[PDB]
Amino acid sequence: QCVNLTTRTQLPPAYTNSFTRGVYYPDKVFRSSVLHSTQDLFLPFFSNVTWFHAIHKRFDNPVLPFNDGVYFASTEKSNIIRGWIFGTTLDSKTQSLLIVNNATNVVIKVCEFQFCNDPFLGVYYHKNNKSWMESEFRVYSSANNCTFEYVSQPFLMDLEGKQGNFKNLREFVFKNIDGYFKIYSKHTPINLVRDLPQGFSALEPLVDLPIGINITRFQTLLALHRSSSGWTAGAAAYYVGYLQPRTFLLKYNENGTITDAVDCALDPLSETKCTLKSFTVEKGIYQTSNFRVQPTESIVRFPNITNLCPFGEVFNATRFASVYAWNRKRISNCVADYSVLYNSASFSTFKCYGVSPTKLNDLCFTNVYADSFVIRGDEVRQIAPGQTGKIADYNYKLPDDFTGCVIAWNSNNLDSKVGGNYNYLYRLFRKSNLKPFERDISTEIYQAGSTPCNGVEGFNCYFPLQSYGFQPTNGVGYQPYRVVVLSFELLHAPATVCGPKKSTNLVKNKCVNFNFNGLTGTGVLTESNKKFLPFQQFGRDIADTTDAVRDPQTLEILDITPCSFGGVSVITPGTNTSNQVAVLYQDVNCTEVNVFQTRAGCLIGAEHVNNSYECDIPIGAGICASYQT
Amino acid sequence: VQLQESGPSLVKPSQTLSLTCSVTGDSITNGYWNWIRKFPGNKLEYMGYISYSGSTYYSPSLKSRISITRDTSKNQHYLQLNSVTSEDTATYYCASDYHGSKYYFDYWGQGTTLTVSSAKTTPPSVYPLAPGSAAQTNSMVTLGCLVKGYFPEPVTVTWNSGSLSSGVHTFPAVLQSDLYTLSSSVTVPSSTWPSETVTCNVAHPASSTKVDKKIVPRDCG
Amino acid sequence: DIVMTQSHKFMSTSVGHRVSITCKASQDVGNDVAWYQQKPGQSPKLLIYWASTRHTGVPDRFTGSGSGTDFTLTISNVQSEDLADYFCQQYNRYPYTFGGGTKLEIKRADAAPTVSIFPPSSEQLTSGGASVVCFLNNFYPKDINVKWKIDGSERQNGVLNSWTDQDSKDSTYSMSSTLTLTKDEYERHNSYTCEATHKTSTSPIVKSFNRNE
Repeated sequence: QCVNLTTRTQLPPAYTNSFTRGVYYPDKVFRSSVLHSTQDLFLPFFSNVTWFHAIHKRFDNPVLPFNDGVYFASTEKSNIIRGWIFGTTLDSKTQSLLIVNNATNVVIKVCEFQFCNDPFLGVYYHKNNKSWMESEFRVYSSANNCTFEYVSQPFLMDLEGKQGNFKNLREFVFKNIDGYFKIYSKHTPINLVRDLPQGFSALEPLVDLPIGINITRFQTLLALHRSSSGWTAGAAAYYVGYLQPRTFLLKYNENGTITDAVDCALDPLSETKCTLKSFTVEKGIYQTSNFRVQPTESIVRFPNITNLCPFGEVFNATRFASVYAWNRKRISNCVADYSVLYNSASFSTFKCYGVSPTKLNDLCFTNVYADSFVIRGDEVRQIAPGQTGKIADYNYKLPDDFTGCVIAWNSNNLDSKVGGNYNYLYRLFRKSNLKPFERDISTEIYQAGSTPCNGVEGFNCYFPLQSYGFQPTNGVGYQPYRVVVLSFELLHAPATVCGPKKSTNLVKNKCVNFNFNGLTGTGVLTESNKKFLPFQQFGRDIADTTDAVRDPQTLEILDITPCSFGGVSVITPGTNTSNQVAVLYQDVNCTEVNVFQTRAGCLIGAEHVNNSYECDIPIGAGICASYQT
Repeated sequence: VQLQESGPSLVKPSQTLSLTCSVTGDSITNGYWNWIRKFPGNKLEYMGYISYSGSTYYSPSLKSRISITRDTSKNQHYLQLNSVTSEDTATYYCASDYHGSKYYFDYWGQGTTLTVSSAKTTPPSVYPLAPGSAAQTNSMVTLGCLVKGYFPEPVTVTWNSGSLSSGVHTFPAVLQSDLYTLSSSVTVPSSTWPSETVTCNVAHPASSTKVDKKIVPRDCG
Repeated sequence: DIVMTQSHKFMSTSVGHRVSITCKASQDVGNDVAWYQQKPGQSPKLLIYWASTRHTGVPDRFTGSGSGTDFTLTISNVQSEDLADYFCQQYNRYPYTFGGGTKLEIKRADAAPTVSIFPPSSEQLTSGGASVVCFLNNFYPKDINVKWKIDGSERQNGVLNSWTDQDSKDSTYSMSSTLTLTKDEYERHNSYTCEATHKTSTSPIVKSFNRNE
């Protein structure tokens, strides 16, 4: 369970290549003498497949992923490879598929099996009367919540270790699409020593298991034969591939057996076969695909670092008003860049409420107002959503959904006089509460008791507009703070100023995606020789084709050049004559992609010969190709 | 500048808290006075403040429950808490805030524990822990002094009336169903035992009980 | 109030390395970022004020920066005197809203612990009480198991564990273990011992005595 085998030799996971492995039957449709294509999880030709061992010097049990599709090719001569382990993370946290073979039946159970660190099989008591009977079963630990159980036909498998070369080949195809498990199997006698053959074979399905679970990691089970860490294995090999959603050609005979497969993405010789949907291709030049240059960078330019709102003059002014008769400043037609206010290092009291400050820059609000006033330092907490006091209920009431900020700084040497500053006033008493964002400049005499005031003072008649008290020799927190309240509001009106334009630097002279303030698309920004107008934005062609752009505040005229595109024509010989092909793209050059430049494109794969011969394969512009010794 | 708390450690509910955190190191000329309790489990919460000029301002959460005063004569401050309950059991800290030479200064106290409970007091049973002579031989020896059966928290357990500090490890109590259990260890050399005797001094501020038990190696020669 | 949300509640570092505490505040505080310095067993102290100026008496090995919300305290050249719980808060206006809390752990070399177990005194047997206390001081780390082995049998009844903070003098740990038992449960056994398995050795330190003297 937790004890691992100490007979493991360290080896790096080297890779190898296959020739035509990974082709199976995609469906159960019987066809005769046709060549049709299909799109499924296939193993592409000349792929980097793994190179593992199943011997006693190097005994390794690696874990490979499963979500990308794998191909399982394994050679066997002494019945060492028995089954496999399927699961999500190789644990008993969920249901897992386990298909084992104890030489009697094919046990396929879907339970919550407790997988160990290194599960393996072993045969014990090889002294007298061995008979190759298994005794140690260390595959799983427990079983709970089973949903499927299948028992195959009983048989007898000889577990005797055979000597010599390989005798059997067991190649499997494992895939999982939307929980529907599919298993392909193939068995054929072979004669191998170390590696996989360079041949072709097809696979047939055996059973269908509609389980409905996801498999991400898997591990191959191996058996050992020892004559708990001194177990020795036999002699076997197994390769793990990687499936890709490719398209192959299926050459059907009169019996429906695939004899050869053609990849449409391996070599340009085989790409011509997928166009004509046949194996025998005559001498000539045919189109295979289309060339296209993918963009690698998005282009977003700026208009200028100017046209900013005066945050250094509004939020740093000298003359302000009172808390009840404050001056409301209108903010419109600017760029609300808050980069100079967050790291200004000049505000002793800087706090924001409501939401995150990163969300305020990515979300645009409608009403952006500034409420600046000078108050004392005892009731600064009352400027907050959900507060009570002489400011939030008598001077300046804030709504509960306040997402603004509070900006203040030390002004002990600016708004403080010796003897008391009586320039600003504040409301003390009121008959009731206020409204959110409400101005009250009334001079009504408050009546505390039952005695009427009649506009003048008297018994229980105090003046509500009292004066502030400022002192330079007062406390360090009771200094007058020039609090500038920034109001935020989101309504059905269109938003005006919340810093809309956020971009960066731009590149040019590449196949990129330009995105300006008035034109977007895809094109190469090359040099131009035209003459533009200072109020224009871009230019178009006759038949509605954008082919020119202009910088906002830079004297630079650029055109919209299309990238390298066009069809892919491959010159291919006959199937029984030669196999050398050339790469020829249309409407390109030999710089943006045996190299020669023609009028139709760049010809790569043909050596230029000054001798003029007979035109056998046409290319274009008086250039032809031939097959010389 | 280091403050120091003082006062009782057991206040009955529906009463008035009476604590005193003195100021040592700086006279009361300019600054403020804060009071922040510490919940068990590394949690803090602001309560209120009062300036040195005579201006009072309280928290909007606890309006009529926070009442902190000042005293510029004896350089001390009083800490009162109105409408106490069982949720006010926390570690009280007194702090000050003052500026100077365009710098920000923030100093704190030492720490006190106040527990509000309406249950009756329990006298502690201080029992000594004398090591045996048939124990395992070692170059270093320890002395023990266990207090069992006291209520409520907290207490003040030290060694030699606070004068001993070499290897003194003060450990808190363990929360049982009804009682508590103390433990203390002092690293002493092996040449002192059993020639020298160290007396543990455990004080119970919740019931004004001070029991001194001398660790005597009974029986002596 | 300002919610000072932290990323982790406890971090560990060694002597001579660099540690960093990430405290992402949900509300904007600007450049007014404050930090604390809480010695274990004492009150917290002011360490860094206004995120660019150090306190009087603090060396220049404590730096700090940030922009908006991503505030990370950079601590380089960690010494033995840097054992403190760094808290992130704001000093804009009253009240001073504080954060959750981050406990810093200082790593150093191994040390030999001290295990001692005491028999009950004659005054406890006269009244009818008994108390067996196991000790474990100057040990590392704190993730240990203190089990009682009374005559080779494991007993979990009456076992009291009390873990304390890291000491600020030698960067070690200190705890205790008291076994609650009566006089009838004391005379039925003879040998009392307690062991503590540490990472310094595979065999735990044993300590036994004899009540017959």
